[PDB]
Amino acid sequence: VHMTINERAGMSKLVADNIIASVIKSNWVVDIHDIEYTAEVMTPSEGYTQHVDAESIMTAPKGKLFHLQFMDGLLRPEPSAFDPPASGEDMRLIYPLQP
Amino acid sequence: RYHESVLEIADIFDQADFIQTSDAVRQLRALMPTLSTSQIRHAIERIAQ
Amino acid sequence: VSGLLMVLFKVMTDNRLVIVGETTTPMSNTLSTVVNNVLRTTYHNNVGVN
Amino acid sequence: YGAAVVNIDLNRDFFDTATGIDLTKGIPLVQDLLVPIGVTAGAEQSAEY
Amino acid sequence: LSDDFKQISDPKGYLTYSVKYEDQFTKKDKLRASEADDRIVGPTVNLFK
Repeated sequence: VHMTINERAGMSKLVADNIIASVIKSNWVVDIHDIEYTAEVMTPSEGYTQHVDAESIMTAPKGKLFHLQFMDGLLRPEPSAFDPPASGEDMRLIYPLQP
Repeated sequence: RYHESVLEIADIFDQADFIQTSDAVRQLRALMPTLSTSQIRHAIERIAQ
Repeated sequence: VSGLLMVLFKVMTDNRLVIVGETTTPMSNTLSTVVNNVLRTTYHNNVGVN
Repeated sequence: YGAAVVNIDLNRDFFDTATGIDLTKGIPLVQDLLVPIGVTAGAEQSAEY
Repeated sequence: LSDDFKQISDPKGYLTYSVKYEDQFTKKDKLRASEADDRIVGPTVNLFK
């Protein structure tokens, strides 16, 4: 389904998990609104400096704006022809809709 | 066939020396929470000091 | 019956004026929607049970 | 040669802490202006913008 | 002249609520639901656990 949370206040626990689990194990498209954030782009090299959790994104106070950094990666040299391969990799869990 | 929402900027006068402020001040106003009497008094004091 | 004559007496001689002591003016944003669309501006400090 | 992103914003200098203005984030954040009165302030508020 | 009234601050009340839960179901650990709400709501949620 395509979920749309407006009141992320009285949602409480247990239910806050069934939402954050059905997105992973059933391909649910969820949504939030009261969450306010200040975004700033981040260079490919150096990587991330701060990482938040999917449980805290469901309990954050209504009027407290936290910053969550978004990765760039346009200018990043690709690997050499001879090197070890990979196995079932990265899953990203959040997306801005602004832009 | 329903309405909408716009602004007028008081352009219907064409008399100078009045209406100095424009549209944009209203947009800034309808963004903050509604301030009570004691909050306004506090806000005046803070900017002053 | 004697105990009721004590309740009725206590209410009869009850002189209490109410001076507004303590308050809060909650910032419109934090307490939200269902609890915001119900309180008229400023409440006390000792909101009871309802 | 080899600059990732070159963006524009408010000056870190002209608007300084000598006038309460503070912007580490990219957003002009002031410490106190409009606030809950009876209640204590918050560690972070969207009103601080 | 004629001394009469004696002022309080927070009124009492004649009729009040009283609850009696039993164990095996109760969870006296969690007393939280929000922030500036846990002080506007509960007790009105801690007397109805």
